[PDB]
Amino acid sequence: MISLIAALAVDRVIGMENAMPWNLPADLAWFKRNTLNKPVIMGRHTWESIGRPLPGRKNIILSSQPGTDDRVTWVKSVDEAIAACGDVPEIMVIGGGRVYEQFLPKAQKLYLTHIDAEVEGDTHFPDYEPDDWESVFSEFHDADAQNSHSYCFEILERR
Ligand SMILES: NC(=O)c1ccc[n+]([C@@H]2O[C@H](COP(=O)([O-])OP(=O)(O)OC[C@H]3O[C@@H](n4cnc5c(N)ncnc54)[C@H](OP(=O)(O)O)[C@@H]3O)[C@@H](O)[C@H]2O)c1
Ligand SMILES: Nc1nc(=O)c2nc(CNc3ccc(C(=O)N[C@@H](CCC(=O)O)C(=O)O)cc3)cnc2[nH]1
Ligand SMILES: [Mn+2]
Ligand SMILES: [Mn+2]
Ligand SMILES: [Mn+2]
Ligand SMILES: [Mn+2]
Ligand SMILES: [Mn+2]
Repeated sequence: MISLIAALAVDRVIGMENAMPWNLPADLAWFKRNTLNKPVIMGRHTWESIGRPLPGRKNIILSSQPGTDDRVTWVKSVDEAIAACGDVPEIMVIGGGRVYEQFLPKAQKLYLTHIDAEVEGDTHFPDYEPDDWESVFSEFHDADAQNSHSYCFEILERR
């Protein structure tokens, strides 16, 4: 199956000038927990934003142009990205905006972090149809000394 994982600020903002302005260690821990030992698919802009391979995961990069780093796998289409994952139980799509839009129709599961932060962004998570999805898990956290915003971890499964 195909899953998307993302962290959304107010109004579905996910990025700004190819960066994520906030700093929520608890959410990066959740990201690692839910992606470790799975293949991760990302667009080239997100690969540049991260800046290095994510350890313990097969890193698959979508780009129309030839790859520039053999520590990761480069593919030229959505179907090639899926095939390069091989036979695994769960494929994790980790963005960004343009990649989320292409894989959302194929996804069975969404791992969403809702961050109570106002951010002026240039990239958004796609505007999906709420009736298509059932919330099967939600866990709210107040801000603390390490995490400056409150946040909610939610998992949604396609009905
Ligand atoms: N908060 C979050 O959860 C989260 C997660 C991920 C990213 N982000 C943020 O999202 C932003 C980046 O998102 P973005 O929409 O600008 O870019 P993106 O989706 O990361 O990358 C888009 C690039 O991927 C390649 N691509 C996408 N689909 C393709 C296809 N079907 N075939 C071939 N190549 C394909 C193209 O590369 P080429 O131009 O080389 O062809 C395209 O320019 C950054 O701000 C990042 O920080 C946020
Ligand atoms: N929920 C969620 N939060 C995010 O921050 C996020 N970020 C991306 C894309 N950007 C990034 C940027 C950095 C790292 C990163 O450094 N991850 C480490 C953190 C480990 C830790 O802090 O415990 C990793 O090994 O995964 C991952 C993705 C995609 N989906 C997301 N999904
Ligand atoms: Mn507004
Ligand atoms: Mn296709
Ligand atoms: Mn197969
Ligand atoms: Mn806040
Ligand atoms: Mn749309």
